[PDB]
Amino acid sequence: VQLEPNITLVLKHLASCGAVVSAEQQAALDHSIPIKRIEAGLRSLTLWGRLTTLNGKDYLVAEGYNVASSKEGAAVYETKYFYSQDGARWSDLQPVDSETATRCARIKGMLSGDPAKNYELELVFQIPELAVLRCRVDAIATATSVIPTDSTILNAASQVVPNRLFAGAAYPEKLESYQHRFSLPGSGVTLSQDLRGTWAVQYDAFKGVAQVRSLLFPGYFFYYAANELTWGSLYVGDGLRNNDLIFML
Amino acid sequence: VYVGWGVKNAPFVPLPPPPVAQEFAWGEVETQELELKPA
Repeated sequence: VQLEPNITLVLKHLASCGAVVSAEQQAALDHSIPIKRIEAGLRSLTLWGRLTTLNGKDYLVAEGYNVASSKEGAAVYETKYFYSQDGARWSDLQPVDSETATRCARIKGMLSGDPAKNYELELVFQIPELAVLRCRVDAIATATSVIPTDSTILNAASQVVPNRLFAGAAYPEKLESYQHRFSLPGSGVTLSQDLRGTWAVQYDAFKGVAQVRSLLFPGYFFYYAANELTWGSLYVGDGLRNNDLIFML
Repeated sequence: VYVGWGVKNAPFVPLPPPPVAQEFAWGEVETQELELKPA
């Protein structure tokens, strides 16, 4: 039903889950997301998350994409990322290499706020902070990106477009109602073909609102409101997955 | 205020198997009679 997720709806339904943004940043996003959207040719551009830093200048990350194609048996969304320290000005978040991401994986703890820092790894290697941030963001994006099942559909020229005749996910308190965006609409792969204990779902039937929390990445939240038929996801926290998950379950 | 999962950001070390006990010391030995004076 909805064409794009609404930022105010996301912030309103994820307020309980602890995913919040400051007042100045909220207003600045409201006034600045369209400007960056139209500066590029992106049909869509929305807030992706807010990573916490050490100095106090949190990294606001937004992602956008133009068209959604299906290629090699999957939905390949060509995305572009931007970051900022304040909601006003948006800078590009450059993609990293492969070995640079492997080295990225070895930095732990929250990255500092200054994007001019350099981390030392081991023959020594210098890792810029923006590379680490992009590595973490792409890791989280690859791991968890939820949309309700069959909320999209193929079409002529084989482009994954929204499904304007979406009836609504039946039985939305179960993981069979939600799926990763990369999964093709026709295929039956959903949020239940991954590990058995890395997703939690809460459901309010009277208000008809479902909240899906990722336990592999404890900062990823998603809402699906059935009465309005509106869904949206957010990330708040540092880009670290809890490897010690089993002892937690 | 505190909002969030009730976990701590310290490095977790799961408790290894408990230690095994130790048996009695060998101050517990059999005394023996003087043997002989073999020729």
